[PDB]
Amino acid sequence: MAPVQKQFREFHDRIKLAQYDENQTLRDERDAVLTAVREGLKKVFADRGEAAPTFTPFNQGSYAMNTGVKPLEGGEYDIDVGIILNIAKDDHDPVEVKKWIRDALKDYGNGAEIRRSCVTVFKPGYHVDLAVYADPELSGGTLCIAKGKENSRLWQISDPQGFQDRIASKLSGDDAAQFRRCIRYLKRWRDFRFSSDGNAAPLGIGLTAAAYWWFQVSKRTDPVSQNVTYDDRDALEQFVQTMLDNFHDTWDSKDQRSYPRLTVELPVQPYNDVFEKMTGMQMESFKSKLQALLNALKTAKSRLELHDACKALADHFGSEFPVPEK
Ligand SMILES: O=c1ccn([C@@H]2O[C@H](COP(=O)(O)OP(=O)(O)OP(=O)(O)O)[C@@H](O)[C@H]2O)c(=O)[nH]1
Ligand SMILES: O=c1ccn([C@@H]2O[C@H](COP(=O)(O)OP(=O)(O)OP(=O)(O)O)[C@@H](O)[C@H]2O)c(=O)[nH]1
Repeated sequence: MAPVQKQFREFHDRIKLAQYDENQTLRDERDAVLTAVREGLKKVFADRGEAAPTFTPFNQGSYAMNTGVKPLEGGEYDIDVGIILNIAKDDHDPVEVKKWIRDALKDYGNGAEIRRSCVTVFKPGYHVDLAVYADPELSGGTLCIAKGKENSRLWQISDPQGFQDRIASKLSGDDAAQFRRCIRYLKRWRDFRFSSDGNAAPLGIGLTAAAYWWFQVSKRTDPVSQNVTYDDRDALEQFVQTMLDNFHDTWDSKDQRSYPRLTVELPVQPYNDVFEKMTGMQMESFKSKLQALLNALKTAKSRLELHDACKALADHFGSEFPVPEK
């Protein structure tokens, strides 16, 4: 077993959050927001003179892909759900349709809010982000998400279940488990070292897509027993170095200088750069902290003392990274 593998697996155990199918609590919080939309829509459509539209819900995001992490103390769960309304996208404005859902949830928890890509409702210790889609069968065979706010706004081609399939299918078995561990590690790093400025933080979706493009398994197969051991430290070092290698200096005509930018395309529609909202200064800070993480992964490998190796990693992963006593 590689040095520090035991402590990576212990760290993983402490940061992992059980996915929808293994987590009764998340399923119940999800279903309650779903019920409140159904109840809420009757009331919105009472002023319309016809039944509220039917919708089909589906799991989205980290809790659907088994890449979920516990928030830091006083952080929030992010429950992602898709609802496909039984409507023709050409019959309705996307902000109009998001309004139905916001107004539906006006009286649920602390409030409801139309965002660029979802309706978000707030409750004690978590939010539910509802992605709102039109019916493909009524919309010319495309699944489209309702994009835009009052301050803008279209039906954008979307493929959340294709993205979910891509993450599930890249690898299998214990290879796929390492891939998922390494996404979770970077999400905890994100939470620990980008707490000062939430806005500057790389999105979980961006770390996940980066892993889809660039993650490689690190394992060894004993030449005697063929017993297999994983090396998460090494897989992370190769992955972080590959991400660093894909930053490009990008000219900014306003500032008259370049900023390093990492472009990470979603591998399904709409194939957008998931990091496009990050500013050049945020990208420079992202790159510098990634390089500092890479340097710690390399220092960990060479330390005489397991204590010193684990301390070097704890400095980037936070208080759940085990540090054995010297
Ligand atoms: O830029 C984006 C963001 C989100 N999405 C779609 O919405 C889903 C929810 O996007 P989230 O931003 O909630 O990401 P996540 O759940 O995968 O990551 P963490 O919260 O664990 O940090 C994503 O998993 C993807 O399907 C996009 O297609 N593009
Ligand atoms: O394709 C997408 C994009 C986003 N989403 C879902 O929408 C959530 C919010 O994504 P938004 O795109 O609505 O955030 P925003 O730009 O409004 O952010 P601020 O104005 O507050 O800075 C994401 O976390 C994800 O759950 C999807 O489900 N699919």
